[PDB]
Amino acid sequence: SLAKSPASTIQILGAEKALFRALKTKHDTPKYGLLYHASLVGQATGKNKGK
Amino acid sequence: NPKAFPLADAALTQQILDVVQQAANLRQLKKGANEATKTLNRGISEFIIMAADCEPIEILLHLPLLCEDKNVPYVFVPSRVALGRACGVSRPVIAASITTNDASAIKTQIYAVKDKIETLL
Amino acid sequence: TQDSNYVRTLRQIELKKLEKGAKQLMFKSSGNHTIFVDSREKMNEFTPEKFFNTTSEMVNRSENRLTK
Amino acid sequence: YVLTETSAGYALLKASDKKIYKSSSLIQDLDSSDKVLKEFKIAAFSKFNSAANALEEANSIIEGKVSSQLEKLLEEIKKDKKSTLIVSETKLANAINKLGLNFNVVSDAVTLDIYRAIKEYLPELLPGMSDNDLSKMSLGLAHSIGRHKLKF
Amino acid sequence: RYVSSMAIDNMGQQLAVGFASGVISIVSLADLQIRLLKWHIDSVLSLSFSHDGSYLLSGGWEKV
Amino acid sequence: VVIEPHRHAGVYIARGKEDLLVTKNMAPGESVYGEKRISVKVEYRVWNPFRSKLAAGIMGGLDELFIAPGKKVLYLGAASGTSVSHVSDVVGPEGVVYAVEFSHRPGRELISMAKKRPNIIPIIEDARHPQKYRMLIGMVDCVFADVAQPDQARIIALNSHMFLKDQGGVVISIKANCIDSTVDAETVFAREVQKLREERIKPLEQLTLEPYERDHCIVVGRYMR
Amino acid sequence: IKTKKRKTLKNLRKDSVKRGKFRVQLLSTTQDSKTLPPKKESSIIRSKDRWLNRKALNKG
Amino acid sequence: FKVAHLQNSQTNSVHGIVLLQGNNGWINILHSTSGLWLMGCKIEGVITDFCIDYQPISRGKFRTILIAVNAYGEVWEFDLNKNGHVIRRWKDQGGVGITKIQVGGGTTTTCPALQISKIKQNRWLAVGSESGFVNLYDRNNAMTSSTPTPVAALDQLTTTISNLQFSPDGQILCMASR
Amino acid sequence: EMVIEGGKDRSIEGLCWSNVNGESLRLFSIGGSTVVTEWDLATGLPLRNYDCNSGVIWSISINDSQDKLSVGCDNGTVVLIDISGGPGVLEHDTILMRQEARVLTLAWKKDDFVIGGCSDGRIRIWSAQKNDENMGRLLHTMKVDKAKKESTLVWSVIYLPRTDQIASGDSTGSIKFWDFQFATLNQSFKAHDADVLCLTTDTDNNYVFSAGVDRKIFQFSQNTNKSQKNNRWVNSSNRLLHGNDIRAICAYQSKGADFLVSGGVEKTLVINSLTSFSNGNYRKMPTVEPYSKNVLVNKEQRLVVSWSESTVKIWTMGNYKLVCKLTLKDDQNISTCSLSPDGQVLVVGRPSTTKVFHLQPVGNKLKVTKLDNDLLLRTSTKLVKFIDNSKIVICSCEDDVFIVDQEVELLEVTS
Repeated sequence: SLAKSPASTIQILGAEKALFRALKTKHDTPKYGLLYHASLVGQATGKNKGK
Repeated sequence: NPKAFPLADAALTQQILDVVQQAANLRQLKKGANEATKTLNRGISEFIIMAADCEPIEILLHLPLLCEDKNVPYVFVPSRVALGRACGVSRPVIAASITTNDASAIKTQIYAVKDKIETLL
Repeated sequence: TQDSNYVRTLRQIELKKLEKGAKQLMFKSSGNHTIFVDSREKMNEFTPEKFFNTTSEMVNRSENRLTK
Repeated sequence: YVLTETSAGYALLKASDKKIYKSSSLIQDLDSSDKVLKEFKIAAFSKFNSAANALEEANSIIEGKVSSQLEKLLEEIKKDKKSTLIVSETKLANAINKLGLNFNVVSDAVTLDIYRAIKEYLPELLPGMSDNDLSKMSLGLAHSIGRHKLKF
Repeated sequence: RYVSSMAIDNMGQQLAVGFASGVISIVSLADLQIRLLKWHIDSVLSLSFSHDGSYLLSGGWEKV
Repeated sequence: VVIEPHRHAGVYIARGKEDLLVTKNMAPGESVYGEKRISVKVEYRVWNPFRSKLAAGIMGGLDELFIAPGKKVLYLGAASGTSVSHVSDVVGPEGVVYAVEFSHRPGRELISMAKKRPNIIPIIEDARHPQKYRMLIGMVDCVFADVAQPDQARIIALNSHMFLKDQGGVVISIKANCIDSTVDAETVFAREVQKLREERIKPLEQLTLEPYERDHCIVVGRYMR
Repeated sequence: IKTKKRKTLKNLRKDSVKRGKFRVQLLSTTQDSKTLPPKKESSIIRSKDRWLNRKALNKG
Repeated sequence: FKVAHLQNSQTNSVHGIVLLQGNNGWINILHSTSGLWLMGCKIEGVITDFCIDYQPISRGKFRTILIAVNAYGEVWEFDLNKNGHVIRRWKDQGGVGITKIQVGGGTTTTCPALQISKIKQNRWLAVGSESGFVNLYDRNNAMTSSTPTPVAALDQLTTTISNLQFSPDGQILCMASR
Repeated sequence: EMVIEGGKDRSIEGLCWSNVNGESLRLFSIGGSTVVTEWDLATGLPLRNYDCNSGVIWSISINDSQDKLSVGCDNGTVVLIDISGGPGVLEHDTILMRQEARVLTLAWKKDDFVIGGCSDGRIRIWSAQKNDENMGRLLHTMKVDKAKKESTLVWSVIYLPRTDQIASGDSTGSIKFWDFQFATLNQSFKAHDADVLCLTTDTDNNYVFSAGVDRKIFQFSQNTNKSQKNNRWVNSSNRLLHGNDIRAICAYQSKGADFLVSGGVEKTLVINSLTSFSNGNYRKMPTVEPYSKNVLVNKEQRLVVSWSESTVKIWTMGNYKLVCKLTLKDDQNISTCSLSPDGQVLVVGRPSTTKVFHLQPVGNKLKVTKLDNDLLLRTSTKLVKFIDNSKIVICSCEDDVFIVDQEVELLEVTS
């Protein structure tokens, strides 16, 4: 069930309440979710950790 | 690759990639596997084209598993390079979903190709 | 793109409400029921309560007929 | 004057007939059994009845899903060698152990009827077992062979 | 069975016999197998081959 | 809130706020696939005529459905527990379902629900070779067919000539497109009931289950001999 | 009797009448099903001979 | 049409052929002085373009090969110094709308040989497509594989390839789009 | 030798033989329906009606080595039927990769490939080679030169094993020869003026004969050493022998027999020589040679009975006057018939049943009444020949000789 989900979902997978409040009012969605605590995103710094 | 069920022959793959080219000109396709699965989730895909050419084919063969839940037709063509040429980008494209429309100019061509697809299921 | 996201999530809310609302209804069947019989008199007769068993209440709607 | 090879797991059963071999492989229409006709025609001759051991169960399962020349069938060829008697095999693709050495085998178009009879009344007279025990050993063998073929 | 024309090609492999009935017949000289060409509705008066031998000019009583 | 029974015990109609069809439980406490659970002290799983195929035949009205709470049944085409769960519910803990399939991709969840219910025993071999599971079980009381292969009549004829006792039931679900498209359902279903009464299957009824499936039928028959 | 003889012939020969929501079909006989192959599909036989007698080849 | 040279192969007599691309898959080859239809070569699909390759055999004998491409990307090579019979059938790797094939590095129809001993075998073969992709095959090794891979696929100009020509030495290819 | 009749609204479109060496001849045939019908040659009945599991069959062909059977159906399917199980038992094997248009003709290369001409003007090539990776999928597609103002149908396809070609006749009249490897045309002839319904070849493939609705038989030859070393058929000859059409053509060639046999819409058969087609002679058979009669007379009342398909008719001499007829439509197929001397009772009889009718001349008409006998209604009859005014002798289709109105001992023959 995780494998048949698109990669954008796997990006935002932890941040559902921020995601759906930022969709149900027209705001900017999160970019990290549960995947923020990966070591590579730890190595990145700035807006390129969103990248 | 053995585990790429229905694979098209040359004539069917030529008309599949022809309707892919005119859907790309009409901005009616979503190119890429994640965009194809998004259209599968939202139920706005007419049929899915995949490429039996990716070196892990298991990055593909999961959208069959939710094609057979929404009974949307899906087909394999032998070349990801040629699918990317048909979709009209500079990269190889692994999967492509032709999206739904009811005022579309190429609706008859889409319907003819999807009937030829669901004959071989 | 963000008001398209707003309309798309509203559409997905109604899509899920639609599918799991229609999952918990029951629709009246409409199927051509056919019964196979012997030589000609079984076809000429009325199929005499072979599965209706009342010709008033439990004959003409088939979601649950009964055997008293 | 004949035997018939019937399986339920690793437990194989070479059950002999209460009539002649020609009578077994010629008519087959006289059983029509409720219980007594199959009980009279049946004769539990040999029961190479193994246990719930997964090795023996899956070994005979692979030999049942393939040709049936297993060691239990060699045991049946040992325990039925009297005068090169007649045998009733279940599957026609087990031709090797059907006719390998001194056994006139026959499995065609009435052997299925007598297997319908003896498979209808396996548990009532052939073992000293009960219906829930036969279903439990069948589902143990089934889950074993399923997790063997379908990997995990 | 009257023959009013004949022609050979530059190899001697085939030969055109044009008959007075109107037909032409290419015989293959190595094995004497024939092929009939029927267009002329009157007598065949002239035949020729091309240099490679793959075209046959014919002319007769029609002015064609 | 009021549960009434059906023509076949183990099948009920939960009337009330939603007059909808339902079966019992043999799974204590839990659903298997997110079907709705109704308690009336006693647990009940909603059947769906769209998610499953036998429920559509029940909703269209099958009088002598030979799937019945005192039998054992052979299911040739489930691929997953979404129908054989309800068949194990209606057959109860007295009997046994043999859910036999070939494609081992949803056989994982087939075996997974067969872990939870001892009623359900799986077979992971193709149903045109019943001899490969000769040595597993025989003499069923009703076969069910849900195979969408072209040789439906031959596959269930072989399975009923090897494993179905006399005067038992045959229920076959026929998809028209898997046999012949472009010709209508009436001709292809007449052709298949004649093809099945070529064997020793006296046809009893067919119905077309039209609000639930496009161009399907369910044919019941009794196995003669 | 001249204007309805084919009517009473077909209405006595044909089967599978309606009964309300239902339809009571006759099953056929092993006699006919084992003495003869089934009838031709007149659709495809008419398609083939209508093709071979199309107007574009001037028959006469 | 394209104009090319052909040898009789029983005499050492050459003559020009014109080659016409027709409707179904047809290439109609006919004499350039008498206009007689010599032979025809049919490929399976939508014929889109074709080119002429030559290869020398001995002193004063060469062989003419017609190279014709489907729209889909599959290429036929016909030996036509004999009867117009296929000797090789391969497939372009990638490429779905194929507009123009060309050879180069030897004598093409646009770098023609003035003297029969100056006929050369072409080294390069470029198959240019509707997306602007030009596959480039090196025929010093890509006459054997039957699914040959290109030495490079150029992608620099993004719309339909309508000209691609090789310089006579065979060191420049010229992609061009109308 | 024998005749196997079918009944009302039955036709037969293709039929193929099968003789595995050491086993009996087997005869399969398609009609206009969804089944294949295999006949046992003894009784003259179908011993098997295998319903093929996809659509209405348009063509049938038999594998080389004759263990498999292709049926090409109206919904674009090519279905393989496993034949080698013994005479009578037929299994489904594999539905090959589908398509849109109906496949109108089939051929096999060997045990390996299967070629099929379809009604969209194309010629597909499938691989029926079991235990390959590409088993069942269609390897190639070829397209013939379409007609300008109507659709094109490829009607006849054969494989030519001496070369490696496929010959194909389509509905423009053109006949094309295709190299099998490279799947592509070698040469096209514009031979006929209308469709080419059937074409065949000899043993060593030096000739290809072809025929269709424009009623000429064309011969394409490759017999010259230069033709064989250049792979160049020539349009050798052309004969006009048939009256209306040619719907079937076949060839036999042995040490003391080399003839091609052809027949069409006009009901007669035509025999020509294979290697001497244009030169040699030909024989147009009579349209009927009544080895099984349909007419007999009785000298009393000067009357004559005659039965066509499922109706009998009786007239008397005088001029002549049609006195009675029996269009029995409870019947479906007819066979042989006999009248009593004195002209009292007629008995009609087919291989499924027989029926006996009392007759009474009421003047310028007759009165005919069934007289019931369920032994006659259950028995299969070939011949009935009237020992007495009451006693008849009955030859059954399963080799029984009864005497009714009971059993002749009949010795056995060395097999």
